Amino acid sequence: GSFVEMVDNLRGKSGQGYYVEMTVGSPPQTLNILVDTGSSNFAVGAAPHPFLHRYYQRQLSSTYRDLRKGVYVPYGKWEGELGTDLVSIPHGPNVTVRANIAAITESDKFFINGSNWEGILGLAYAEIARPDDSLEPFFDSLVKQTHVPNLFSLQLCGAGFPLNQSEVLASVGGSMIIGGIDHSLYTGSLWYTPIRREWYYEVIIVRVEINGQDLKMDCKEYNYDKSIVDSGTTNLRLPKKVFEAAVKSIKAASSTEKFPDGFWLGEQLVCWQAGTTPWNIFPVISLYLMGEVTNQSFRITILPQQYLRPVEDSQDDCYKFAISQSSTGTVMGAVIMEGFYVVFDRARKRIGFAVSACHVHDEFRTAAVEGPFVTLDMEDCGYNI
Ligand SMILES: COc1nc(N2C[C@H]3C(=O)N(C)C(=N)N[C@@]3(c3ccc(F)cc3F)C2)nc(C)c1F
Repeated sequence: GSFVEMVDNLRGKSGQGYYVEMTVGSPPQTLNILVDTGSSNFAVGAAPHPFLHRYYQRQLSSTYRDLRKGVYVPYGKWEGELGTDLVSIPHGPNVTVRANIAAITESDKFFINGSNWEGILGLAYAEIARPDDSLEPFFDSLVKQTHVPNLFSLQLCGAGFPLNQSEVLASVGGSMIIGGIDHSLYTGSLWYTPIRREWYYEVIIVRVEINGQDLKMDCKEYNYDKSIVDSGTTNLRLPKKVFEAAVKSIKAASSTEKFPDGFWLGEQLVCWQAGTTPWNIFPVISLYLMGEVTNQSFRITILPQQYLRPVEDSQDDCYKFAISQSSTGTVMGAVIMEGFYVVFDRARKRIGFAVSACHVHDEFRTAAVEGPFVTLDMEDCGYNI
């Protein structure tokens, strides 16, 4: 329904991540925590680091419990010490839970200078928790210990322009609704895709279009080796072969302007005179997802206002191409999530999408969530082995 206490509780941006305020320990220690649907550990800075202005001080918490076990995570990388403590979300459900916490003591290229977050809240399933699936993730603890419904929803709000150091701290970056769906955060209908398996938030893509033109690849290629929804990734990441076909089609649709190789590789910015970004030359991208009804799919459509990420250069409007290659499957990252209100319905093993009330668009085109479409043999789109 309406969850006013949680609306507008996020800050950040697609390139540095979106974070929520949390408290750990007794008395409570306030920390900003990155919302990550791509991992399943709650891990916080617990020792001085040049990029941290605060960290979890276990010796100052009367409710700290030492699990006497280390955790080593090479992905960047971080190392820590496992323990439990009382955790709350001030702009969240009015509950306090006893949760696992990985106290980060050593790290390399993990913390981002100026991101304003000091830890990560892994919201995915126990299967991918470190060191193993016996370390209960935060959300599992929250549901087990309280009457909070087994569901959360995310509205990540891209500003559509660069935010400087002060503006990003003062700006609302979106909402994380814990235990519900807030109807003010979306327009139109919510469409649901099944969660294929509970590890990452794995989904099945059944068709891809660029300006309505079918990419026409065997649908197994779109999900090779998996397709996931990940708020902790900036870009829309596509499998190598899919990325090559998609970039060729996006280049062909936008061919009235020639961009350098570095732009298409997501490395180099492109700039236009203030207000003149030629949105209309870039195509919309539609991803069709498996529906909840047999032989039915629906589509989510994004604009270049989602896949062109605003960056500072001057008075020019500058962007980086936020679609990149992957060797680990499709990743529907923040730049795709910015177009939609996304419902992680764990209780019903499904993910919902609706057009976000905060998506960036122009007067001629909008993001969309539409259906149904008749789609056959959708289970064949899923990859095995
Ligand atoms: C919290 O614990 C664990 N965390 C991770 N992560 C893997 C990282 C990554 O590559 N992506 C795409 C991701 N989505 N998240 C991460 C992440 C996100 C934003 C960021 F600025 C830094 C990050 F490191 C964090 N992986 C395991 C197994 C963890 F146990």
